[PDB]
Amino acid sequence: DRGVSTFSPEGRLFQVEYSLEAIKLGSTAIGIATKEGVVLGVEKRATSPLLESDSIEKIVEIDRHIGCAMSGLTADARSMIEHARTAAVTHNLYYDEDINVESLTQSVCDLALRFGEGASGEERLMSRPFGVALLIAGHDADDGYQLFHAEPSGTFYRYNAKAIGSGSEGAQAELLNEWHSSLTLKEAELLVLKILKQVMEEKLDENNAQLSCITKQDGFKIYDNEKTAELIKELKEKEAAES
Amino acid sequence: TQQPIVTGTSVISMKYDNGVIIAADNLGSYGSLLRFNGVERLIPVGDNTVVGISGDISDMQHIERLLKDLVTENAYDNPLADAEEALEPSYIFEYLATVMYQRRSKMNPLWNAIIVAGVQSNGDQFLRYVNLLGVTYSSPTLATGFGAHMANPLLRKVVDRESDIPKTTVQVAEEAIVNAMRVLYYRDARSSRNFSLAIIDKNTGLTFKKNLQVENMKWDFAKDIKGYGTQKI
Amino acid sequence: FRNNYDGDTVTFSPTGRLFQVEYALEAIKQGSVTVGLRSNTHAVLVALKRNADELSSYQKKIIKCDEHMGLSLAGLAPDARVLSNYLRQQCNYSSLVFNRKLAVERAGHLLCDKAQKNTQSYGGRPYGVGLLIIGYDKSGAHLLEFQPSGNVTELYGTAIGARSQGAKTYLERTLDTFIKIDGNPDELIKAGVEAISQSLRDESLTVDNLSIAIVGKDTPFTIYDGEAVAKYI
Amino acid sequence: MDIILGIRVQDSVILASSKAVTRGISVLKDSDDKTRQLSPHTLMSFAGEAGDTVQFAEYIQANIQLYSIREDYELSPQAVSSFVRQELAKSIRSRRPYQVNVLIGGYDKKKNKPELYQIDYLGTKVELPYGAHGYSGFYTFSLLDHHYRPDMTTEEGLDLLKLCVQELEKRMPMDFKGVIVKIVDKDGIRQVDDFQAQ
Amino acid sequence: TTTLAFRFQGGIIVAVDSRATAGNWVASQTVKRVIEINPFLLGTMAGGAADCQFWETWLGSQCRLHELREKERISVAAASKILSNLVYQYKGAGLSMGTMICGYTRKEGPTIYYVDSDGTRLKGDIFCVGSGQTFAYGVLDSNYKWDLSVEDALYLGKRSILAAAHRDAYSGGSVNLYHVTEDGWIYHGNHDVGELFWKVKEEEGSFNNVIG
Amino acid sequence: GYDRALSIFSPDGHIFQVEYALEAVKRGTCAVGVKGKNCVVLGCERRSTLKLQDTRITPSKVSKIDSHVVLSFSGLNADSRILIEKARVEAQSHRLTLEDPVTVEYLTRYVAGVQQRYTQSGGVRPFGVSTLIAGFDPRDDEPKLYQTEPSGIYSSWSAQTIGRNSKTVREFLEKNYDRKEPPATVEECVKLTVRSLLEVVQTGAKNIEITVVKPDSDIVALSSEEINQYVTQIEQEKQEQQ
Amino acid sequence: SDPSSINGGIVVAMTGKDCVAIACDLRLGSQSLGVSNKFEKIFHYGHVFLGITGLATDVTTLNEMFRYKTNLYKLKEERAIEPETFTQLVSSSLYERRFGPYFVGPVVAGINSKSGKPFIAGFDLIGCIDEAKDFIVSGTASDQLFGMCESLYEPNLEPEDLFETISQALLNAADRDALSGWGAVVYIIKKDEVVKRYLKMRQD
Amino acid sequence: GSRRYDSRTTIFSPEGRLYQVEYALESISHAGTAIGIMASDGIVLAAERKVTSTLLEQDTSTEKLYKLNDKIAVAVAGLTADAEILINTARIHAQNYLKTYNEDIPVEILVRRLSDIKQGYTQHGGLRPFGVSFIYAGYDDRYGYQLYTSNPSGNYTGWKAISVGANTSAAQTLLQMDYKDDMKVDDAIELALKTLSKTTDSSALTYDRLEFATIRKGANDGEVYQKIFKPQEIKDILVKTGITK
Amino acid sequence: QFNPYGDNGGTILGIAGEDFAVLAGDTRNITDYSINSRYEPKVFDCGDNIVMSANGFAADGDALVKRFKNSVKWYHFDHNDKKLSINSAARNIQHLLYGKRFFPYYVHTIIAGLDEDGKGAVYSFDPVGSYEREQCRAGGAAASLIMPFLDNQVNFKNQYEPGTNGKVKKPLKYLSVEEVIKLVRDSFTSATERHIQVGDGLEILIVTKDGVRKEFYELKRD
Repeated sequence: DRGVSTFSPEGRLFQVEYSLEAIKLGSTAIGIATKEGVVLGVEKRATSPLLESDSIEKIVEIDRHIGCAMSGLTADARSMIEHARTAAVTHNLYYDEDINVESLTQSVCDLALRFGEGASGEERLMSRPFGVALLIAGHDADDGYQLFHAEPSGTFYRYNAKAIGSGSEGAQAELLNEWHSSLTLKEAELLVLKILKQVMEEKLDENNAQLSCITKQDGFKIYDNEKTAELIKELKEKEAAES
Repeated sequence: TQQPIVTGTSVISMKYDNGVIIAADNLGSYGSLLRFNGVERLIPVGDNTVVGISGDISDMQHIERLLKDLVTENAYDNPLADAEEALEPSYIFEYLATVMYQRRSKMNPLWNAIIVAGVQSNGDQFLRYVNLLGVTYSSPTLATGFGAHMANPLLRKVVDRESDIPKTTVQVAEEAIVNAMRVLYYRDARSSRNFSLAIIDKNTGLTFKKNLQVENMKWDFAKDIKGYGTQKI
Repeated sequence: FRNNYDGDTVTFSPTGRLFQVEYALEAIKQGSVTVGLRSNTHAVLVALKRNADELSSYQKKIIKCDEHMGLSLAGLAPDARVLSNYLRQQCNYSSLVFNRKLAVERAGHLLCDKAQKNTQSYGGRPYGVGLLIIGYDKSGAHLLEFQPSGNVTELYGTAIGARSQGAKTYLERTLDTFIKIDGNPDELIKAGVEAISQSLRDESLTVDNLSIAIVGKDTPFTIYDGEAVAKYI
Repeated sequence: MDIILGIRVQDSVILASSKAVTRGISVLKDSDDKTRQLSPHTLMSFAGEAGDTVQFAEYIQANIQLYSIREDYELSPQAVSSFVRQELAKSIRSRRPYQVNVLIGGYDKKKNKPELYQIDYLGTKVELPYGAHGYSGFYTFSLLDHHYRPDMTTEEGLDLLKLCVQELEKRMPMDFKGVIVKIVDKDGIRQVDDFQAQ
Repeated sequence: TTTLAFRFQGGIIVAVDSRATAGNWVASQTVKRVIEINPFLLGTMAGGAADCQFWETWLGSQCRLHELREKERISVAAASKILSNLVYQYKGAGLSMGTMICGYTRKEGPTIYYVDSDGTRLKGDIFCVGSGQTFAYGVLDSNYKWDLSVEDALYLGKRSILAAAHRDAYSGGSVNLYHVTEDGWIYHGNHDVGELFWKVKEEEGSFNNVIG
Repeated sequence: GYDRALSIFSPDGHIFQVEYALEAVKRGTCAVGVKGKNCVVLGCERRSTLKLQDTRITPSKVSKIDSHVVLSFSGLNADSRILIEKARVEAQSHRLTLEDPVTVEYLTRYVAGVQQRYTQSGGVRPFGVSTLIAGFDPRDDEPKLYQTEPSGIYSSWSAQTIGRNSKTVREFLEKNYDRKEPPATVEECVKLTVRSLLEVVQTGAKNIEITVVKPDSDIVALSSEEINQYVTQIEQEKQEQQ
Repeated sequence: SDPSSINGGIVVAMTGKDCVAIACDLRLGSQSLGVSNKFEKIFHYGHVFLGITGLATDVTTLNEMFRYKTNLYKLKEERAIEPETFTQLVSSSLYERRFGPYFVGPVVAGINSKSGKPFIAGFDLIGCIDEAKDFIVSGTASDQLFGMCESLYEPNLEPEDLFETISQALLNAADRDALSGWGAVVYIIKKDEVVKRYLKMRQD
Repeated sequence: GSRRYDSRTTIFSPEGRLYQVEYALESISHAGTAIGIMASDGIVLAAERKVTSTLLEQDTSTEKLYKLNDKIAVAVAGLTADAEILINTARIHAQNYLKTYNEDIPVEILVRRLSDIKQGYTQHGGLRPFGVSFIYAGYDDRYGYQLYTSNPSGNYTGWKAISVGANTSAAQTLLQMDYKDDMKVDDAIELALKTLSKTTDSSALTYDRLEFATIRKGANDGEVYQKIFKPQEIKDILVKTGITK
Repeated sequence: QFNPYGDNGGTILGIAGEDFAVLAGDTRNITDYSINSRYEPKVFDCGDNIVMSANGFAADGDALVKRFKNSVKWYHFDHNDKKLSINSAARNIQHLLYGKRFFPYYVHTIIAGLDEDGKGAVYSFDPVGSYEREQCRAGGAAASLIMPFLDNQVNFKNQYEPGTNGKVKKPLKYLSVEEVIKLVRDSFTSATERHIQVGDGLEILIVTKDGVRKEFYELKRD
């Protein structure tokens, strides 16, 4: 059959690479971090008139200062989140303060390497790495607004803009030019909407797109369908006037 | 929960300006019967530390094996430089005290009181205490048991503070140690005639005098007899 | 054929070594390049950190394991965390139990056993990440190379990561010079920067890329990261 | 304690369960519960520790309602009573026993007969026409044997129960400021709001 | 130590003692005996300082976890009841507490649920817990009424505590007052038993109708 | 003990066992769900290859978690029973601890979670059934219909179908439902469900089963005549001419 | 409270010729206050009768254990258990519950239905096997009961005559007690008809 | 290697079936026939004893007819060996309901515990499933007579007449015609036998290539007497119905 | 029976300024009327502007402080060079005590330092767990003797300027570190007279924003 101890001749395991293929069979997810706030955007998608897209969501709360957008196999991330929240609550008990975005990404990534058929140093409580990648954004009052890309591989990267999902190559290139730390919270959202429409194969409306933000005055707040719509009209009009 | 059925008594020790001295009789009591004499109380560990044990002989044999393990594992994975990274007084102390502290916390106690004495080959003088109660302390003079009561006030007169330390040379310190033991043999019978005396010298390392017996005897008291328990009909 | 001897970790091949060990060995090189050098009083590690993007930023790969102990990795980040956690517990116990700062020799041998053990199962695996483990104890500074095969060698300078050899040949040249620069933090740092540049041939040498770490005669484990390496370029 | 009385009349099971918790001179609360609805046709009274009460109850309720949904028929008063007895019969052998003695009033609606089961914290289950726990029974069995003889209406029972409680508050120095009384019948479970002679 | 909580029109009035003592001379006159579960909820420290401090905070974490998980504000009834179930398992461990878990929810109103180390969870709209409780209940009962305005309700609490401090020497350095409204508690300050005593003696005339 | 793996990650990205699970749903029963403003109806067609059964001592295809929560399935009987057992323990458990019956959303998370978990560990492989979970929250009247699948994914739908010949009836829903008007008439919600199953069952109008859940422990199996009455009405619609 | 004498109870068994008889009270008390005139302390599984006196909680738990053991054994062997086999089954179950804190006095009664012997056998608190066939007594008043049986009983009796013996023997021992009033029953067993005679007796 | 001996045959196929399960359905068709008739007055159970030597005894007719409880009995189509493991666990399942609630187990529950167990082995443990089908005959006063069947996939259904074993289809086709809403036990005895004669894979029919039981209301108790007719008592009954040949 | 628990000497004093804070302790260790040491600290730097002392029985206090020192180590390691404050520690320390009230500890612990606010905080634990906010807290054996003086001269409670001595007071106001050390010295010098659980030497660790400063005064020796 197969095992899970198998390396490639490179020395990088099979399942890990296959996990990166699954992320690309998700949908585009974009996070941009600027001076004020972190914006996270997702495609909710709406494929049928009978589907309730306005009763589901893909942007999930870890804590009262930490959100996440996901792309991949969205079930597999329920286990991951559940574990993160448990960690996040436990830190509020143990020290009475905010949990660093980075300290958490590290904790969560440790249990993404826990796949095996049993070994003599460690517990195995998965057979296979998760099919799912995360963008975790947050705020702490030690290094402010941050963005991290949590791999199922268990590597962890600090970022300022990152896209994941199928269209991440095109979105990330545009992002690199647009990214400035002199952009207001509202601006970041508008630039996020422009790109998110592009990568989309269908019309961009509230009924298939969700904005969400992280402010240090009121934490992670998932933005309303209505507020995000209002800006979609404003995007549409400016854009069709420089043409 | 342990009920002492055997005792060993007395380890007294002090620092001098260039080392430490420690001495102890050799004793295995069964109460008031001096059952065993040839029970060593001073277990030299390397050649710059002496572990002095008073208290229960039954716990003492168990520790005697652990102290020998301590030497062994420190030659494991460290082949050379075994006097710069092995067999240091602070290590010997720390090793022993963790097993002691855990045994008393679970109600199965190591019923000893221990002095670890040395001259560190990385430092200066070492004299550090541990007991069955878990309390630890350092002082220039330390003594356990009956010697904690009786010897130590004599020893404190020699050194009790940093200022008193330059004022004790090799000769004076060794004289104090010999004097103290004799006081112990005289006013407590549990103490054996036979002792061991060890000097751990900052220049000479461990010089260990075996099979000594107390001398310069008191017999003076026999002159002043009037009776004290004698009856007359 | 190939799939026989990759798919099992409780095998061996005709060469005298299993194929999985050859791939794990390859994986260390797939790391970014880092050099280590010592004169045996101080030990320095100079490391080139790459980050994925202009929109990524650097994350730590020099790990304080104690205030006298650390490591650098080259190879697999997931694995490196597992090993670092182990060395950290190991550092802590050494302090609590023995009052020790832990020698590299003792640490290496213990890391070896765990590694061995996970080739003594299906669904355990070699780490496939190498470490240069440094620390300053009482036999001085030390630099070890640990490999996830279990080969532990202490070297006076070395390198792991892609193009190890470039620094290594520079190091075998400058050897005699650096070992007689004893007692200098700043001369050795300067050396490290010079060394890492003989590795390079397809990568840039820039302030933010480079990262320096020290422990030594009069320095407990302190890292220079980011800005703070500019003045040694 | 808490004084818990029961009478099975021909139509019904009437359980009398205290309506006050008295601390010294005054009633700190007089709205306190001493009975828990296990099911639509099962009611259970308790006396013992006040906190042993709730724990036991909520467990027993949860097990019986799992059984009821699963098997598609609410369990009979006889099954439920045996069930409870058994649980008590473990805990008594263990380090912490539950220490609440109960009176279980049920109406078997499938056949249409009233039943009363009196279960001690020991785990002794006995069927009676009337019962009491404690010191209680010494006065009120003498009233009951004499002035009551089976097959009388529900309304005659409320007045009997009142005479019991009146004797108990008088001659026994126990204070608990009477009972709130409940009927388990064919129609299910109703609280009788009146206590003026009932 | 005497702690009380009563339900009235504008919410709950929670009144508590504070006192730390060096001999019988009162060393300091201010401490907490409200444990802040979360902003909407209180659980009071009495009958075991450590047990309350640790586990009400821990209870506070299960609350925060539930409010994240389900997106749902915890009920006062569900929070109390989670604790109570567990507690009876640790009963025999030295574990002792005597507390009111107080909340004011939209679903259930002002609700006070009484909790002791037994698995006890009991409903009632007026509670006193303590050792001076019997006397404190006296003052409360004779002046009780749901239809009392907010200002006089706050004095009622303060005076009932005062009364309980005079006879029993385990309370009285200051009295701290807190009013729980549905958006969370608003402090109504710390009131010195010295100054306050003089006012009450004249003013209330209850146990004092002929000044003693 | 044993803990060798049975889940093995695919170079697809979609695990083998999930993809083979979904096949199990298509072979099985047919289940459809329609929401009202006041109801949620769950329809199932009965297929008995031969019938010597009764309909009262067979286990019925709409199964109670609660007095007011149902779970409906397509797929294998065997698997679905396991999902049911775990949910009846969970029903009671929330009731014990929060003093309130389940929210529907938590239960849905729960049925998903067991499936998701058996994908993730070795030694277990995941279940061959997709479900329709419906019910009502405490103090509520608004219907909830969620759909859970062996991948462990779930999402909400105003109308859905699963099992055999899903395609035809999905389309049938796309042209016979309104999102400015879920019907607030119990009769038209049953009507649509009967039209849907009619087109597939082949024969027989007592091989159609409706289960209606209205608020407050109102779970009701409508009887033979009532069902016949919509079927009469559907042939009047089909043999309409002007 | 008391270990087994909370609710009291006493039990008598006798041997005759193709008959045995086993008799019990119906008391249940709560301390010295008699509560109930009904409580059946003798149970039977087919043609084996088991009376167990003592504390009611303990008689009930045991009764359900032996019912279980016998049912499942009956099911496998396709026939009932025998008096003789059941005495073996009892010894061992009781020796398992000696370490546990039970407070029981079982007595075993039946007639063998294919070996043709009257059979009675006894058990205690310790749970030791007593082979005798004359009378065996157990319960609170076991001391009074042996004195009485040993004088009153005469070997080998017809059912009518066994009835006169057992009834009077119980009734007079019982009259010196308050823990053995609240009514009584007597069962006269042949292996093809059982007669139940209620007695009318004292209470407090 | 441990997983290099594993074959994973316990998993869903590319057709979405379970290899080992499908193979067990096959097993049941190569074992004897078992027929269950439920009437509202009794339940008639037959199971067919194949390979009958004369030095096989005819003093046993309990070796595919097993009482699981004193109101529940089964007829086995399958192996003695598969069945036996489950039979002991069933009997135990009986005693648990009996001890706790002091009343008879429902059939519908008891069946479910067996099916869940069968289901369990093929999901987890790496095990084979049992190759056995049961036809359950039992009585409740909440449902009258109930008759179920469970099979190797962990699926179980209710039937009011059912066949399992060799020639299932053919027996069932005959059953569907001769069935009538009105019932009596003695009428059901005739019905079973008429059918049994026509499903045999050997010419005519004889009493010994049958195992038989009826469930009538009382015969030495108030109601619910399970009577397992022994080979000679079956011989008499083949003449009584008028299948004398 | 057998008690590992005994008695050990010590007295400690924690003082919160509003820009400074000190944690002072004597150095005497006794058991009964014998001297265990005339200089062993009960007062420890756990670092980061956290000073910590577990006064009471020695065996438990040491074990508590070491245990806490490993929590400092773990915090800096797993959370990438992040500072632990006195409160954050206070909560951590609370959890260790309540964790081990199932084999009881017999200490009066006090932690002190300065907040990330910049103003002093002194936290006091009981033997069984629990924590509370304080201004000032004397702990150990002469706690009951020190505290009455201390409330007057530091906290200005029960301390009044002659007049009506109820409306006229010596107010609560900013204090100077030197006059506070003078007060600290006085409290211990009054203590050595009246307690023999105090003696030998005084180590005051004074915590400021310019770091941690140590001061040493000697006391009476028998």
